[PDB]
Amino acid sequence: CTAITLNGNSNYFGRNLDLDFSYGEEVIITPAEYEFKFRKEKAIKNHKSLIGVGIVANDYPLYFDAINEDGLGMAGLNFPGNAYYSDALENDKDNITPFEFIPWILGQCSDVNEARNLVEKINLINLSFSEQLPLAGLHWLIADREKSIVVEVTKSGVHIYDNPIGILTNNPEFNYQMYNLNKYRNLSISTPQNTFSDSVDLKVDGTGFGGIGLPGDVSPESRFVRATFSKLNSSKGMTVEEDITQFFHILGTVEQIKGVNKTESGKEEYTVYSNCYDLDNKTLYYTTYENRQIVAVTLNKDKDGNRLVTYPFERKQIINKLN
Amino acid sequence: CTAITLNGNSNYFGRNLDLDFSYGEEVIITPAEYEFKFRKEKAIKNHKSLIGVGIVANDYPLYFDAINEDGLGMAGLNFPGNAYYSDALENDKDNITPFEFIPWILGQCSDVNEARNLVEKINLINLSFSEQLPLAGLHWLIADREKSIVVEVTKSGVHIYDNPIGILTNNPEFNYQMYNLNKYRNLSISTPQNTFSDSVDLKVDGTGFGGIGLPGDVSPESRFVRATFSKLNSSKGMTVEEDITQFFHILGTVEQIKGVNKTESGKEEYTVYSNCYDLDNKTLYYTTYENRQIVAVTLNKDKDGNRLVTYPFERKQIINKLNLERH
Ligand SMILES: C[C@H](CCC(=O)NCC(=O)O)[C@H]1CC[C@H]2[C@@H]3[C@H](O)C[C@@H]4C[C@H](O)CC[C@]4(C)[C@H]3C[C@H](O)[C@]12C
Ligand SMILES: C[C@H](CCC(=O)NCC(=O)O)[C@H]1CC[C@H]2[C@@H]3[C@H](O)C[C@@H]4C[C@H](O)CC[C@]4(C)[C@H]3C[C@H](O)[C@]12C
Ligand SMILES: C[C@H](CCC(=O)O)[C@H]1CC[C@H]2[C@@H]3[C@H](O)C[C@@H]4C[C@H](O)CC[C@]4(C)[C@H]3C[C@H](O)[C@]12C
Repeated sequence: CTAITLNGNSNYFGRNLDLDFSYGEEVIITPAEYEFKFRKEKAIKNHKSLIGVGIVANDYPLYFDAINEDGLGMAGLNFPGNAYYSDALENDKDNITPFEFIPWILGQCSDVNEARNLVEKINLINLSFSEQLPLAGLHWLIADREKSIVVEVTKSGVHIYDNPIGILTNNPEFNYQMYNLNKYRNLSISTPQNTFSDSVDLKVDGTGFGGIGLPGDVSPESRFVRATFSKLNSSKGMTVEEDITQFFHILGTVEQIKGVNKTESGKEEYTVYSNCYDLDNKTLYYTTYENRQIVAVTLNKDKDGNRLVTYPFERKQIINKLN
Repeated sequence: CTAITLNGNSNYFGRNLDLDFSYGEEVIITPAEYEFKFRKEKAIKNHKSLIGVGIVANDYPLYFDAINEDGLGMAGLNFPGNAYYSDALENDKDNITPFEFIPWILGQCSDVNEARNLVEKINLINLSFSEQLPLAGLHWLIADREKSIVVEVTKSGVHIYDNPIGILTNNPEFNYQMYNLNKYRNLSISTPQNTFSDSVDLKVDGTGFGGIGLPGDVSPESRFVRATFSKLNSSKGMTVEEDITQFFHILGTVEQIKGVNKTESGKEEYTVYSNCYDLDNKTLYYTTYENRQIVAVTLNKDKDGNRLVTYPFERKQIINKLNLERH
């Protein structure tokens, strides 16, 4: 997985979902008055309305990622081994399951400051959704229009990091991911000077020599570095459309194609979908592995009602045939 | 630039065009009876029909890349400094300009073997199209459904290489690009075993460790290696449509986004367009930097037309909007 933010004409947030199969994920809109029930806390009957991507099981929206009506985003990314969920409930904490974590935060908080304050009081508890959908290790990027934070709950406790670059992938932990960037300081967007030695006439026969050293594989660390370099140096767009276009190009730099990353089961890991949320305009844009054309759906300020509203992903290549 | 081939349910050929501006590119169909004029040779009034991408200037199709009615393709890629075009005309060879080279080959040749025999005997001459559109050094990938060759005309002469992998970018010369792959034999699609040392317990905390060492920058050598690794290992598709989808994913691994590659002029080099020709079905599919939706145009047999048929590129993001906003 790779999740990024982007600040331009509007403000954006989104992710690649990398996996060896599709869950049958879809757009899910949770209306303000859909009752959020929690396994160990009091139900929230009236909350901020959400739009996001995930599956519906037992009439409950299991979000992979989502934004709310205030333009606060949240995405769960794989964090295998490092994620620790506690078996013990705490009287002085809000005892919340990892699958309830997106509704808990996005239902109640309008920005990152309010998200941080609420995450500070949390205890992520080890209870699965069902026997069919057991818990997996996750960590979270939470982002609004100004900034973002990373939430990683491990054996040592609940860690919240300011994310200065708006990038997140998978393992290792976030301080290791940020430290890993330091050795790439010498990378450049331009042709560098010959600092190797002035006593040899080193020739440049092509553009893009500045980037030499940037890792190209699809391991989580290499994708963290490549996404950071691509995002931070990406050119500013003139419009919101140019920003969204540029956003999908940035996610395309760390996309996983079928064939290059075979898992232990022998299945091919690939970028199942890519999405971009316009946070100021409350609009989800997305693409799938099977369809390059961007699909858009706006969360409109309507008192929607009671029930989950879904728009299924269409996994067929929509080609404009000119004949 | 990166040009690749792919063999799946059908057989494919295509490229990324990497540049710091757009020429106003368009689909150009040249019918069989469009008279190809040549600066230093006799005009050809009847030939094979082409479909490809480029610009029209003075009613002449200036192809960036194209295919013909037999599914033979040809693409010109940037080859700065290494290309040598002759300043002298030969009395016993066809004196053809670089901008005439795609029509010269694709107009007359049905497969790679015929293209090679014609390329062997050519004299590429140092003549510009016009003052507005001067020559720049190129090298070519020529591909059919079976195989592909690389043409590099340098000071040492006309060099034709069998391309065993169906990959081409820019400098260096092709033997250097192919030799450069040898150091990456250790790369893998799966989590490798700890051969570093069994005296230390090295942990794997994520997928994709096998690829570590694959270069990720947009220099021509790094794109040559990354495109080769991505193309050769890419999964087989069930249908032709899945192959095309997969083809655009392969070109996307070596795409240049605006901002990461600042040229000498200070402008940003970017993938202006990507295309995929279905060679068996003679159909051009393409995308642009500004538009993610694939656009398709088929070459139809039309043995009597003598005028170029053109479809300009849409440089606007065509989004499938499910509902309207309230602004
Ligand atoms: C060749 C065409 C003119 C004929 C034509 O329009 N053919 C395509 C068609 O008919 O669709 C012209 C029109 C605009 C020109 C471009 C613009 O002036 C901008 C820019 C100016 C530079 O001096 C040289 C490169 C170029 C991209 C120009 C190259 C070329 O000089 C262009 C692209
Ligand atoms: C993307 C590169 C850019 C090459 C360049 O100018 N490099 C200078 C450099 O790197 O120093 C190539 C690929 C196909 C080329 C075009 C095609 O061959 C068709 C046509 C051929 C004419 O001889 C010159 C103009 C042009 C439009 C060419 C302009 C330009 O030549 C193109 C678009
Ligand atoms: C597996 C996948 C990505 C990581 C990877 O490559 O393993 C992760 C990221 C978000 C996850 C899903 C979301 O967190 C929503 C659900 C949460 C439930 O606790 C498990 C099922 C559930 C439906 C998850 C399945 C799976 O673990 C997802 C889809």
